[PDB]
Amino acid sequence: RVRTKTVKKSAKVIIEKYYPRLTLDFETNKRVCDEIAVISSKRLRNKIAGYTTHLMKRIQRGPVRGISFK
Amino acid sequence: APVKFVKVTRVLGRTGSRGGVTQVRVEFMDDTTRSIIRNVKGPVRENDILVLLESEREARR
Amino acid sequence: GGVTVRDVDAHKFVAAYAAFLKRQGKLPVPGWVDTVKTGNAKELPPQDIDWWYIRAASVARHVYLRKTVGVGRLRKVHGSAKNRGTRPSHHVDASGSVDRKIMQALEKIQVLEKDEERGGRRITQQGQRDLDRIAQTVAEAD
Amino acid sequence: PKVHKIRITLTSRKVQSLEKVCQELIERAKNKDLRVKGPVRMPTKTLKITTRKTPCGEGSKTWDAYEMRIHKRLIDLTAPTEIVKQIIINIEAGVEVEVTIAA
Amino acid sequence: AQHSVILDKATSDKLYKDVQSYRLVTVATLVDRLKINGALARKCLKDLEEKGLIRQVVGHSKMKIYTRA
Amino acid sequence: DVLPKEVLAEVGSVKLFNRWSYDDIEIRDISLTDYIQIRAPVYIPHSAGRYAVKRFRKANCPIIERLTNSLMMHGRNNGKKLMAVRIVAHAFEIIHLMTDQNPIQVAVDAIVNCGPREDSTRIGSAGTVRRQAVDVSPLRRVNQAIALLTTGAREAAFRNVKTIAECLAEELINAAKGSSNSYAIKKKDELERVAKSNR
Amino acid sequence: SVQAVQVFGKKKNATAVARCVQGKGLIKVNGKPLKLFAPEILRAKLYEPILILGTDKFADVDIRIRVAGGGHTSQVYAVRQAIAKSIVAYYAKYVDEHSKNLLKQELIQFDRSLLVADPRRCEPKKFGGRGARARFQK
RNA sequence: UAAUUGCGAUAACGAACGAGACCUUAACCUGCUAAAUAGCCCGUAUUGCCUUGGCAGUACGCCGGCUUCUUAGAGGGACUAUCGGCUCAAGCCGAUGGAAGUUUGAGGCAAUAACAGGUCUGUGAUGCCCUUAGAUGUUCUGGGCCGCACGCGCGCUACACUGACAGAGCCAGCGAGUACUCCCUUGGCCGAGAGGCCCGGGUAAUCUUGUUAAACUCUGUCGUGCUGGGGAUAGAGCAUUGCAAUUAUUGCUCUUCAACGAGGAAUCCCUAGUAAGCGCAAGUCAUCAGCUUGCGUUGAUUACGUCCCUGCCCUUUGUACACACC
Ligand SMILES: [Mg+2]
Ligand SMILES: [Mg+2]
Ligand SMILES: [Mg+2]
Ligand SMILES: [Mg+2]
Ligand SMILES: [Mg+2]
Ligand SMILES: [Mg+2]
Ligand SMILES: [Mg+2]
Ligand SMILES: [Mg+2]
Ligand SMILES: [Mg+2]
Ligand SMILES: [Mg+2]
Ligand SMILES: [Mg+2]
Ligand SMILES: [Mg+2]
Ligand SMILES: [Mg+2]
Repeated sequence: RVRTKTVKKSAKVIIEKYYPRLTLDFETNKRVCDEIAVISSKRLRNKIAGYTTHLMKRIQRGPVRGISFK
Repeated sequence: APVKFVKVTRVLGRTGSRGGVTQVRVEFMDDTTRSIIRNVKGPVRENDILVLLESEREARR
Repeated sequence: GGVTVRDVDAHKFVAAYAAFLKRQGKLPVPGWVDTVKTGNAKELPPQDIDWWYIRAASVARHVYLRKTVGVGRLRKVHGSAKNRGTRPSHHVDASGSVDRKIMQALEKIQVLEKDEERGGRRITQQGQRDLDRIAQTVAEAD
Repeated sequence: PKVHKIRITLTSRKVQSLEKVCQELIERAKNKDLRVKGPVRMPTKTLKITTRKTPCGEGSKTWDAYEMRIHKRLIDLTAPTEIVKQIIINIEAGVEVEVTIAA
Repeated sequence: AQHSVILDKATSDKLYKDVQSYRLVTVATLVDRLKINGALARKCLKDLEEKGLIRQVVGHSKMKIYTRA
Repeated sequence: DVLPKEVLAEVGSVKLFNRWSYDDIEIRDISLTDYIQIRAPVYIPHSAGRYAVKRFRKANCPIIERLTNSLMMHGRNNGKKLMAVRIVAHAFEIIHLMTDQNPIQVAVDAIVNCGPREDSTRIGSAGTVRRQAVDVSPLRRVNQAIALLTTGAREAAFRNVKTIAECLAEELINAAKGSSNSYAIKKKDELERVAKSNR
Repeated sequence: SVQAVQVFGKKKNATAVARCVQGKGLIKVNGKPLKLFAPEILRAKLYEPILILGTDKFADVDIRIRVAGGGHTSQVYAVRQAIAKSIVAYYAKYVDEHSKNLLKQELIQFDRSLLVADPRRCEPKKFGGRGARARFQK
């Protein structure tokens, strides 16, 4: 169960472009992603939402290299 | 024969030419100080209890 | 309370109905007994001597539960596997004459009648109430 | 003007094209104040053919399974005879239609 | 190996003085020590059943077992 | 009313088998518990379980189920579990009349006694065997005990006037004590003897 | 009006639809009572939802069940599932669920499969089930 | 990590195929849109039994009500989410919840470079060579491809009591079907049996069809004897298909009653509704399945690993090999 570059690369750009609009909740982040992105698969959308909510959990305690937002 | 009872505390890899044998660290469950190394043929979990016919053989490595 | 066919065990009910027809003692027999195979798949005649009478009791029992039945349907209901030798077995149906005449003779006993409106044979007004009466012979026999 | 209780049957291989035909057809009759009965869902009939891949018989033995699916979605209505002619016009490719007065 | 299909006085007496001590009586037991055929064993099984000397534990189309009274 | 009068006798008391209760279990040894499961009673053994998905999931399963499944083998008896349940029930009645103890009382002691405690492992020696006489885990001990008991009954009843109903029954009472004339005991002592030599 | 609820249980290919109607404590399947519809040894697997719960909790309930499809032992597993689902669904709608939650917790603690189905079907393959044909010289 | 899948280190930076994504299918929805070619409740008429007020069936309703079960559309649903323990990170192990937690299960498609792989007997795809009116063209009669001291491979039926035989009980799923001539076939009568005759339904969720299949379950007979286990071999008779049945096309009745007691050296397949057991449908088809492609019923033992054998992928290293350890 390892996420490929398409999932990881797309998660990086979403966080920095729209940081405050989406939060630690997985359910809310699911509805944030499909409005501000063009995804052709429901399963692909689910995986993207799963990774981005994981990234902010560790963001809450100290910043992480490779991530920059305003 | 003075048969002894031992209990498993840790599992240490799988040995043997074909992986059939497994190596475990046992506990004598009557004198808690002593501890040795043995080999077992079947599936083993932690806190399992084994019966030893002789308690002086030990095992390689 | 009242009981019916569904309220009694099938094995003892058909055996009980075989006993009643002994006392009534009126069922036509066309001389086929002791010679027929009762089916192409088989090799030996039935062991029990009064097999013509036990079969009729069971045949009338399921028609009580089914809306329309003919000789063709009963031919394959009583069929079974056949030992073709060293080849794999299959399914073949029972004899036609045995099942046809066991219910043709059952017509004149006033148990079930024809259904020319759509086909097959159905149970009659007084025919069904007769098999209901023998149910109490078994239920309170307990 | 005598009602005849018509019934219309449809057949096609596509699934999306057929569905929107019924969606507009039911609306074409509903706005005209006609009592319409629902679009029943007949079973899909799938038929398949299996054949060996190789044309000579050499090598390993491998087969493939072709497929084909058909849907019906038949519809019926209560209306006079002449009015129904103008209600089934302007149909697209793929869907086949059969008319039955069912008098 | 072969057993006896007929029951004589030499075998009849064996039943009524020994079955009072058996814990189980089955088709196999009669063929084992009484040296009698299985068909006779079943025949011997049912006739003594109504005589009131053994009681049925379980009845089945495959095996039957009886014990003391 | 809705239930037969037979089952009304047991409904008042604690739940149990057709005839026998799982109370008063043996106090004889250790290291064999946690792998024979009797804490959850079952009316009939038959059950469509999920015991073949993980490693030790089948350890939590009634022993009668374990015994019943192993009874049907050798081609003809595949999937015929209904026949197996009948054999076990009838065999349990046979042992009850020859011994006042519970039929499960006999069955449990039969398993715990016919399990080998040492075995020789195959380590290559370029055509020779360096049998090291390794120990045996508790899970394998109960698994191999079941196989020995069932294959003995299957061997005896083959081409014999006896039926498997009591051939299985007579082994369990034999295996309850050190009878040494049973198939399981003959093989168990033989396996332990060869292991001692290769020490 | 009359109090009734419909539940169903499934197996591989055995569907058992049931309707529980406020009655007097009568249970019959396919018309016949519980005395008949099962193999003799398999009749035990029908009574468990009663003994674990008690006959006193079936005081005024009537159940009629129709089942078709599948096999002999598959069908008996479906009907025993409908009995458990019927009693818990009727209790939720018409009486306090303090029984229902106590009914549900106790029923699944003995066996979880009584209320939930097991998903199992077959796999098609081009060699048989899962094994291939014999090889000549490997 | 299932993966050149990622975390990262970096004389490299940025990209293109393959993997993944994706498509079909199997599991969930008492929520939406619905349905007499799919059902239920209800209401009439009507039957039996207790009689109660009941219980079990029948026939009808076409705007009486409804969609749990059946059916196919639009969408929802799993992401490893939450919790605990390792780690800087990517990730891994266990538990709870849940229809579902191996990539959820099983498939389809599938890169660069190659082989003197197979096919001229699939093709009115094709070069060259050959014969072309005593034809290698085409067509009609007859025969052969099946001929049997012997060796080898893919299968079928068995060596029985966990069985055979006799009566009764009684449960599936995927599919197929009528022409310029009858294709699946209900019902009725005759017939030991296989079959025969007369009305009739269905171009098909409408009729055959609930395809009430087999194993299996209950009650009996036989009793360890190659015997009622086993059905090879062979005689006679009665039938169907076709223009034609001998070297028997196949089917039915009576009689004949072989070898074969769990199989040597060797050797193949397989991890959950899976192995094995058993049957059904389709393909070829006037008739003939012991074969193949699919479907359901019953339903386990054992591992959750290692590189010892037979092989595969990456790196360091040696070479007198390059047709490359044959
Ligand atoms: Mg076979
Ligand atoms: Mg296949
Ligand atoms: Mg299979
Ligand atoms: Mg095969
Ligand atoms: Mg996949
Ligand atoms: Mg040839
Ligand atoms: Mg006509
Ligand atoms: Mg119909
Ligand atoms: Mg013979
Ligand atoms: Mg065919
Ligand atoms: Mg062929
Ligand atoms: Mg060198
Ligand atoms: Mg070099």
